[PDB]
Order: sequence, then C-alpha cells, then structure tokens
Amino acid sequence: NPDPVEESKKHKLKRLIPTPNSYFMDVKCPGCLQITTLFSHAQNVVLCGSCNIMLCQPTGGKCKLTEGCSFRKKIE
Amino acid sequence: SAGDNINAKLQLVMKSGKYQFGRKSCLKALRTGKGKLVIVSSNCPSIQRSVIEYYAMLSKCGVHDYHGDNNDLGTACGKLFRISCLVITDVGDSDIIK
Amino acid sequence: PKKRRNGGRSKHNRGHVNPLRCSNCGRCVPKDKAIKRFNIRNIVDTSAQRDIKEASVYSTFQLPKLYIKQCYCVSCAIHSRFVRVRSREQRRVRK
Amino acid sequence: HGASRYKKSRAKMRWKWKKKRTRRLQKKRRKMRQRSR
Amino acid sequence: FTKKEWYDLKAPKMFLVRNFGKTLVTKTIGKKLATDSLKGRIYEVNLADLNNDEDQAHKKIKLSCDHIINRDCYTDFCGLSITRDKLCSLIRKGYTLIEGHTDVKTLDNYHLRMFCIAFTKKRQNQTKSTCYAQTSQIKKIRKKMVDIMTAEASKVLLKDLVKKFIPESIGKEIEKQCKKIYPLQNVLIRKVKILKRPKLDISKLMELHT
Amino acid sequence: SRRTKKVGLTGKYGTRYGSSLRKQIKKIELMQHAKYLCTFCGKTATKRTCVGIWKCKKCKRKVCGGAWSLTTPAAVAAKSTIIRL
Amino acid sequence: ELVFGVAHIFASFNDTFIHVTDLSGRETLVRITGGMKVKADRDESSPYAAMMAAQDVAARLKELGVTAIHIKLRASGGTKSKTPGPGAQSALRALARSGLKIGRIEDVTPIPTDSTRKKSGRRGRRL
Amino acid sequence: RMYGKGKGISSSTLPYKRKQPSWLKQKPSEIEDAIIKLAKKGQTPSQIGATLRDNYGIPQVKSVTGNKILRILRAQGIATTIPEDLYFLIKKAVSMRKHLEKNKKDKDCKFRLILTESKIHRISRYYKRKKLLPSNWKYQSSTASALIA
Amino acid sequence: PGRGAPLAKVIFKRTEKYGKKEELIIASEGMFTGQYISCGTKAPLSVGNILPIGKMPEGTLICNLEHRTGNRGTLVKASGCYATVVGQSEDGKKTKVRLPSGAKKTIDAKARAMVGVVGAGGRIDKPILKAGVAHHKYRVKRNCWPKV
RNA sequence: AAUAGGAGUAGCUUGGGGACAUUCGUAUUCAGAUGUCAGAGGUGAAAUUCUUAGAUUUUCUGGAGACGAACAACUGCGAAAGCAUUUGUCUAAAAUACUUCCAUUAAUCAAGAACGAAAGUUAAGGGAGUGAAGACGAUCAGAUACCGUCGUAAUCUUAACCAUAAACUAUGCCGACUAGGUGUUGGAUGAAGUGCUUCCUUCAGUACCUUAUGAGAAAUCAAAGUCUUUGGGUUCUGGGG
Repeated sequence: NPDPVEESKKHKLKRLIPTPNSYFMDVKCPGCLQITTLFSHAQNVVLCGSCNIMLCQPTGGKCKLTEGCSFRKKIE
Repeated sequence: SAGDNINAKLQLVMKSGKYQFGRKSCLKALRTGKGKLVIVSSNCPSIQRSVIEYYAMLSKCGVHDYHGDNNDLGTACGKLFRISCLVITDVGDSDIIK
Repeated sequence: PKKRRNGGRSKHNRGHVNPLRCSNCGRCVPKDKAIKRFNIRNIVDTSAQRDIKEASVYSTFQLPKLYIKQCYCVSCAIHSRFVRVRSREQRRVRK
Repeated sequence: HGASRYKKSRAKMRWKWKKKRTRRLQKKRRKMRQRSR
Repeated sequence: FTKKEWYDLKAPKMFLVRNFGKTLVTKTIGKKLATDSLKGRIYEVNLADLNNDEDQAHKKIKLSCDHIINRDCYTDFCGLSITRDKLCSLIRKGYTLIEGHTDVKTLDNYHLRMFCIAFTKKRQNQTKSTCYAQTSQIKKIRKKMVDIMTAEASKVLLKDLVKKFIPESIGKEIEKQCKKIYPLQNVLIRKVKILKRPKLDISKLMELHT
Repeated sequence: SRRTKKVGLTGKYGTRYGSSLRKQIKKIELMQHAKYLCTFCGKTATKRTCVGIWKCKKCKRKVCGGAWSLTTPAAVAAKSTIIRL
Repeated sequence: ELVFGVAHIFASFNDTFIHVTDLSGRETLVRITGGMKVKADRDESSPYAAMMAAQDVAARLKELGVTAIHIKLRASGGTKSKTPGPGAQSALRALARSGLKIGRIEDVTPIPTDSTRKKSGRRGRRL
Repeated sequence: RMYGKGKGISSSTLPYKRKQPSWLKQKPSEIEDAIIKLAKKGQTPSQIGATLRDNYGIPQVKSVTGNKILRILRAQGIATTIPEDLYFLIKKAVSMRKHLEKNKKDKDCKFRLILTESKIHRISRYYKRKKLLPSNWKYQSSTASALIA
Repeated sequence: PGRGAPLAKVIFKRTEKYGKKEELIIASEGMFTGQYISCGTKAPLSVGNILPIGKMPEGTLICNLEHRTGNRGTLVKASGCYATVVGQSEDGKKTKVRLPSGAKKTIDAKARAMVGVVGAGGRIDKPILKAGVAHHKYRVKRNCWPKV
C-alpha cells in the first residue's frame, strides 16, 4: 500500500519522496578545539583553522575524516 | 600535468595581468625591473636565450622553461603568432609567482 | 530450430573470441564452444607402478602424475564418446 | 531472389557454387561487351 | 666404445653430498685432449638427490663444468629450475596466477634472470569459489614482488644468494610483504637462468669449492 | 574552380604515361613540395632545394634530410633508439 | 656403490625411442629405437617392440657398467601431440623388470608456451 | 546517455526543505563577496559552487541568496564570454586533436573526435539560440586552441 | 653531382698548428648546419658523431664503416643505407656488423663508424617518368646509357 | 531543478577499450658445434620422402620469424568490427558517489559521413611455421577428391585500397509498466570475523532457474509480454514460387 509506508527509508536515492542521505556535521579537532562546519561526503581536502593540519581525507564515499575528532549532526 | 598547471596559471596571467612579449620589450622590462617573471620557449635561438637568462638573473627574477614549443606557448597566451619570450610585468590574481 | 539457447557455446557480452585447435583432429573451434577435459593421468598402470616402486631407490618414491588438458571439437567429442547424445527434455541437465 | 539466399531445405544445388558459376558467367559477358564496344 | 675413461663429478661446499656421479669421456688421443671435451658441459642434478632431502624434490639445479685437474671435475653453480609436474600441480582454476620476472646483477657481477610465480589464497570468510584479485591489485603485487627480488638478489655474493635459494627464503619474504595487499599461497621461484657469468678464475672457483 | 576530378599536381604530364605510374608519382610529388615545420624556429617554411637538402627560408639554415621528405621513418626510429639510452 | 645414467624415452605414435646417455646429456650410451627390433614396417609404436628394445638396451647397458637410470619421458611434441605414445608404458615396465635400478622419473615433453600454427587445415584432418 | 549504451542513474538531488536552514548564519553580502573573490582568483563556476559548499560550508546558494550563481556572476560582470560547459568541451576537443595530429592510426580516438565534434555542434546550436554567444561565432578544427585561449 | 647523399662541410681546428682546417664528411640523416660534430674514442653515442665500433651498444644503426681500420670510411656510403651492429666478442677486439646487402661481416673494434642512417633515404622510391630524366641521371655519372 | 539531458568534481574507480614506445617467454626453425650408429619420417594399410658425405635421436651456443597456452569462466572491456606477455608514455570510457553547475540544451533520423572481420588488390620490407596453386605417392571401376610427402601466392610490419560476411541475441532504437528466486562483475551504504576482512542494504552491468487466468503457429520468449479490450515516439524493411 505505497501511500505512507514508513520503513521505506532503506531504499535507493529516489524513493516516494526525494531525501538526501547526506548531511552537514559540526566537527572539532582533538587538541585544538575550535568549532568547524563540515560536510559528510566532502570532495576536497579539509583543514583545521588555526594551523592548517588536515581534518578529513576526501574519497568517493561518505569521506573518512581522521582517526580523531568528534561529530555532532548540524541539522537544525 | 606540471606543464598544464603552468599553462593554466599562464592563462590567468594572460587574462588579468600586465604583460609584454618579444625581445626588445623583454630587455626594457628587466632593465627597468618592471618584470616579475620571464617565460621562455625551448626553441629560442641560443644566444638570445642566454642574454635573457643573464639579464633576468642579474635583475633577480625567475626564468621558467615552457614545456612545449614556440607556437604552443603563443596559443597558450591566446595569440596566433609565435611568441618565444614574454615578461609578466604585473601578475594577475593568479598563483603564477611562486 | 533455434535448438540451443546459447548455441552450444558460452558467448555473451563478447563479439569475437580466439579459436583453439582440436587436439584429436586439428580443426579450428572457438574456446567458448570447445569441449575441454582436464585429464589427470598417471605415467603407468598400477602393476607397472608396483614394479617400478620395487625397482626404485629411496623407498619413499612416488610416481609422477601427468597434467594435460585436452580440447575437443564437437565431432571428435561425440565420436570418441566423451559426450553422449541425450534426450530433448534433459538437454539442460549438467551437475 | 530476395536477400536470404542459401537455406537448403528444398535440396537445391549449393548457393555459394551457384554464386561462383554466375560470377564467372558475368565476367565472360563483361569481357564480350569489351571486345564488341 | 673402448677408449673412454671415467671422471668424478664433485659439487661446491654448500651442498651436502658433493659427489653426484661419474661421467665417461671419449678418447685421450691428440690433438683433442679430452679435457676440452669434458669442460663446458652441463649437469642437471635433482636438489633432493644432492642433500638427500625430499622436501626439495621438486627443484633441480644446473651445475656447469668449468675446471678440471686430472681425474676430477669440481663444477660451478649454473641455474635453478622447478620440476614440471610440481608447477602444473599448483595451477588449479578459480585461483589466479601471478608471474613476475626481472634481470638483476650480483656483487660478484653475474647477471641473472629470475622468474617468480605466485598464487592467491582463499581465506576463511570468503565462501565463494572464485578468489580472483583486482587487476590493479595484481599489478601492484607484481611490482612489489619484482622490487623485493631485485633488492634481495643485488646485495650479496653469488654463493650466499644460491644458499638463500636452497631453503627458499625469497618466497617467504614475498608472501609476508604481499599479505597486507592480498593473501598468497605457494610462492616459488619457477626458473633462474644465468645470463652473463664473469670471466673465470680457477683460484676463486676452487677456493669456493674446496 | 575545381580543375581536375583526380589528377592534381601530376596534371602537367598530361595524357601521356600510365595512370598507375602517374599515381605513384603523385604521392611522391605531393610529399616532395610539402612545407615542413622548422624545429629551429616555428615557421612552416622548410623546403627542399636539392635532392637531400632542406632549407628553412626564415632561419636560412640547412637541415640534412631524406630524398622525398624532411624525415624518413628509418631515421626517426634510429633517432628514438639513440634517445632512449 | 651405485651409478646413474639418463634414459630419454621418446614415444610418438610411431617409434618408441630409448636413448640412454651420460648425466651431462652430451655423450651417448645406447640409441636403440623401437623399430629396430621388429621387421613389420608398422608397430614401431607397439608395446611388444618397445619391450624387446628395452630388454636389449638393459642387457647392453649392464655389460657397459652403468647400473641405474633416471627416466626422462617425452611425448611427440606441441607441433603434433602431447599424449605419451602407447609403447612408452611397455618400455618402462620392461626396464623395471630387467634388473636395472630405476631412479627419478621426469616428464620433459616439449610443450609450447605459445600456439604456433599446426598442420592440417582449419577444417582439420577429415579422416 | 547521449552516446554509447547504459542509462546511468548517478545524480544528486536537493531536499524538500527549500528555505535557508537555521544553522547557517552567514548573510547574503558576505557570501556574494566570497563567490566573487573565488571567481576572480580564477575558478570555474561548477567548481566554485562545490568549493564553496565544502570549504565555506554553504549548501545550496539559491536558498541562502536570492539568485543563482551564474546569474550573480554575470550581474557583477565577471562571467566568462564562452559558457563553461561549452568551454570545457572545446578544451577536450583540442587535446584530443593534439594526440591525433601526432599519432594517425588510433581508430577509437578518431571515432571519439567525430563524436565529440558533433556534441560541440549541438551545444553550440543551443548557445546560438540563446544570446550567450555571438551569432557569427562558428568553431573550426583549425582554430580550436586559439578559440578559447 | 655523383650520389644522392649530400656532403657535409666540416671544420676542425688543427692539432699542431694554429687555425681551422676543412674536411668533407658524408652526411647522416637528421644532421644540420651549425651542429657540433664530435669524433673519437670518448665521443658520446649521438647522431652524426664518429665513434669506434667497439664502443657501440648493440643494435645501434650506423654508417661509414672502415672495412679495415684507419681507412677513412669505405662501406655504407650510398643514400639511405645503414649497417647494424650485431655483437661484441667476449675478449673484445673484434666486432660483428651487418652490411645492407644481407651479408654479416666481422671487423676490428677500433674501426670507425658514424651513428645514424645515411642521408637522402628512399631515393629509388620515385619512378623516373621520361627518358630525359634518365639522360640527366647518367649525364652526371658515366657514359653507360642508353644500353642497347 | 524532470529516477530528461549535458557539463563538473571525487576515490591506491574500474577494465584482455585505443595508440605508440618497451620487454620477456616458449616451442618450431636455421646455422654453428657435440656424441652416437641404421634406419628415420610417414598411415586404415602403406608408398612418395629423408638417411653412411652420419638421418632420426642427445645437449649446448648464436640467429630468425611466429605465437603469447596453462591461469581462462555459461568472466571483463569495446559503437560495432574487435580486444588477452612486461613496463612506461600519450589517450579515451563507464559506473558509482555528489544539498556541484547549466535549464530543455532532447528522441529517432532520409541526405551525407566516420569506423568496418576474413579473403583479394597495389607498393616496399619481411618469409619461421602454415599453406588455395602445383607436383608427385596412394585409395578407388575412375579420384582432377578425402589420406600422405613436398611445395610457390597469401599469411607478418609499414603505406595505401577494398566496404562485403550465418558482419547472429538470425530479436531496430529510445521511453514507461509488469514476478519471483539463483548467481555473478563493478561501485556506495550500514552491521558482524581477524585498521583490514566479511555479510546486509542498494544502485549499474550481466547471465541463469522456476513461473506465467501473459504471449505466441508452435518451438519457445521476462520479452516474442502490457494486442480486435487494436494508437507512448520514431527510422528502416517485406507482400506466392
């Protein structure tokens, strides 16, 4: 009955209603501790602000961050 | 790839710098110190290349060898006549100078 | 007609393939169609092997095996009874 | 006839040979025209 | 016929048995002094039949005839080959062969060529019958294998390099390096050929021999 | 307007001689008078002045070359082989 | 004490060659074919012919004085066939029976890495 | 797909919420300035939007600002004479031709040259129908490097 | 006027007297006016240099072989020819080369040759269309024609 | 901002896609050695053939062209023809992922064009093996054939042509909708074996099995279905022998 099926979330991008599986993330760097806006699925290198040390390594999936760091979802 | 990167930078310079190409302009630019960077095609007659290199070295600016040939450096600078040597005398907002 | 769904050969997603040549008559045959038998064969019989072991040094001697792999064309394969005729319904049977 | 030549259900002589025989005949006619004209 | 004469075949110091047979050689008459006919021929010795150890039975060594005194031939190292049955046995479909090779030179200035084979391993969570690696991966594995072998070969004197071949060190090293990128299985050196041996010194050859 | 359907450069020979012979000449002559690019300057001015001798008009400089071209393929392969070492 | 020679056995679907030699290859001991021992102008492939040939070479080799043999088998070749011919088994059996000591046995059949084009047409031998 | 085979459903698609999301507090003026700077320093518009999204943290400039990025670039006057997509296609054509000029035997590269050349003509025809290209512009095999300079 | 290959005017500076002396070398293809030409045992393998055959790497293409040493070049001089070096003996001293006819020959190592193919390649590709061209060809050679 | 389209960006994405350079292996063959001694090749049976001036066979050096097995599949890539050794360089490609850009740019297409197996042609090299022609020996009442031995042209590279092939999924191409299960090659998402590995979910390739109160003249077909309940768009083609 495809009007309002709740557990359809698992289907491919292009469902009953479009919805991105991509979001923005509030991230901070271990030992430097400044807030940064960042994109889950970022496509080019991502630096920490005070001294440019890499944060996230881009690669063609969801992107792999670094071993460190802590991440809130930045959805309102 | 490295050459292509130079060519892209050069394309920016061509669009928004101040530049001049040809022997006499090159000599005046270096002599003045107006020049910031000299870009020389491989083909160039040896004696002229040598003089430009010496002048540039003397007036303390870089000389950079262009990967291809005289026509190609001209088409890279958007012109339909071969070029041999050009002097950037003011960079555009480009990453060229480093 | 159109007896064989895949024409007795494994061609899909491929325009062309190499011929290999039939070992028992030399004819050309496409590798996707050819009847391949990885015949593992011993250099001699058992009673021969027994006599060789008896004769041999070492006493832990072991006879060497033969590694061949023979490719047959359709005519040869059916003639020397590698592949039986079978029956119309059972033509998709294998293993 | 039409494009699908061959098909030997009828038992007619080999299509390729018929083609070879006819190609030879055509050559000979073409040669004769060359002498005449 | 009647004019032949036996000569004993000795092998260098590292091998255990060091008497791998007797060879007959034709007539002693001038101007062809028999020694010349004896010199330069080549011997395929099974490696097991040289140590007395059947775990090396799928390897054979080439030993070349290079120096003679009277009744004795002492020989030099000439190459290393795998027995064709063993090579076939390793090959079974659903696994994928990887073959490297390269040219390399010794500290002694022998130029050699090495042919190195390597097979994939299934490992336990895989299930699925086929185990083939990505082509990009096999290319990386092949380069890595070539790199290890040329580095290992280049280092030492020839006698030690040959000695290294005997308990098969090279394969173990190749497997350990490649494990991170892909699991491997029975990794051997299929063939070794000497390409350009340096000019002979009887002194050095015998001193190595004793 | 378009003078010949085929012949071009070899039209000077006229109705004389074999067509096949003329065709072979046509290929070599098209190659022969072709202006090569001069790798001593970047102009397309290199011409043949005599059997093996190729002058650039702009550079006033003589390149030694083939019979019918600035570069024969044999020489090009040899040159590359040397370069590689 | 013991001494080894190398017994090259070539079986083709005609002849079964027994050619035993010195350990270096170079320098023969006895070449004796299979065709030698039978006047039939067939049956150079035969087990029987091969058996006769084997016993005589074994007898001669014992007279000569090398006691024992390594066997190097060879089937025809990549340009014709990879199958060891019929009499090869017979020759091996006869040699073991004879009383010589039977050392390492190896296949050195000449295989082609490639596939250089073999004789008979694309449509192969039609016999 | 336009040429070859295969549908290829790779795509990327905006959420249902089409307003500015509350978390981003940057105002239009700052973002306008930033976009202009990136272009001026030499970057191509598709890259500028992507670069802006990741580095500066703005998804969907059309929600955070009143106007699409090509339009604002044009409004501030800085936008390229040849449209971006056409320009890159011409670049691809020039490179391909350079290879073919050196090497005359590559059948696939020549097949691709015909295919790409046709694609340029189709896109060019659309740009002529708009007023984003000069009417007497044409593209030629000869001119191609020089053309896009 | 004799041969298809052009001749190359080469200047050296004398080794026991002041000033410049001119020789005539036969030109390799791809060489040019204002090129520096080097001759000798230590000369680098590069086109149009003159080197002893003993110092070639194998499979190089050469011309101007001296059939025996010091003879100033006597094999491989006609247009578009070359020889190939095919081998160096283990004790050195001799070298093995291939003349363009199809024979293999063995020469002394210290014999000269010139790196690169002889100039004016492909000369007999072009057909001689008319009799007068043949007349002009023989006119600068030798009276030997028309044949009869 | 079209599960339309194009363009972009990203990943130690992918692959026997293309091109050029490059490199190695093996047999076969030639030449040079080497030891042997009578037959060896050849077959349904045999002969023609080759062999005491040492064949066949043994092993080694050097040369040469050819091919690149095994691994290798109801596998991969290519518009299709087609494409399988090594590394490099130059190239293209598709999928995926993408809160990146453009905003209908499209679909199929008479005209015209690009590529287009194999043979054949023209020209230079090149020439191992194979081998239309041809020559013999056989087989047969006969054999211009099947079989055998030898053997030009062609086969290979370069440079032109030729424009056809049962050039075959004998299934035009684009678009929506239908029904399961078994797999498999390529990505991406989650969870569970020792960062990595696996499995789950899901795309795009791609086959198979079962099922068609679907279809078909049946064979059979997940398209040949959604059709006298006949019309989603379009190019081409056929009309008894």
